[PDB]
Amino acid sequence: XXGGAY
Amino acid sequence: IYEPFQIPSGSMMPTLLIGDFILVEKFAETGHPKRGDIVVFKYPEDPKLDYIKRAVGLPGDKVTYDPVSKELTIQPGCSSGQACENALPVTYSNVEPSDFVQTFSSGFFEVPKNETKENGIRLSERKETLGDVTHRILTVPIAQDQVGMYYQQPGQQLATWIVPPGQYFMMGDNRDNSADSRYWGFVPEANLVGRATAIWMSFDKQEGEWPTGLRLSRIGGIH
Repeated sequence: XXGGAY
Repeated sequence: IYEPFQIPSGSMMPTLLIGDFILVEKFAETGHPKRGDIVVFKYPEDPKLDYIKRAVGLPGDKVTYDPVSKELTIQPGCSSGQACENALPVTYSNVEPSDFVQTFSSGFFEVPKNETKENGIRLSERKETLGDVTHRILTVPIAQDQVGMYYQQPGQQLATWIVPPGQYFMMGDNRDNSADSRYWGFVPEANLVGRATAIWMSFDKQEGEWPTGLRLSRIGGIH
């Protein structure tokens, strides 16, 4: 996974 | 099942900082969110993006936000808009200097409560209790919401929302630095990805660059 969440 | 996410922006400060790494517990039986839960969801306006905010309003809640005191007001079961049940106990502690300062030119800095930063403003920290679940929020003292930009619900007075069935109202703990439900409306049940339960890694970093160090101290649960 990882990635962002604004 | 879990899923890790990275926190790039400060919309959830102080609860979640930029450089944090969180563990999200998939909602999916597929449980539903609990008032006060930190939820990650698909941004309605652009479902290609995952947003992280706090579920302040559940289906049927009447949400009111006072731009001046910057306090929430919730009244459950206001479904049919009837003279609904008593106001959910929303309690606030005394405003107090937080541990960060916002600078402009854009930027947040963890700074000793006695210092000041040029072109910066000390943010106010304070506790909010949404029923029984307590958490902190930050406020920039020299700012105030421009009700004009607020999303207006058809038939609702400005700064007041009655949450539709299967919908949710989201707000960021960094209250004056959060593009949340106050501006783009509700979030549908289907967009909900899960509940954030913990931080597993944390790098002291300014958004857009690499880390200045570590913050192992932050590994643990959040709420």
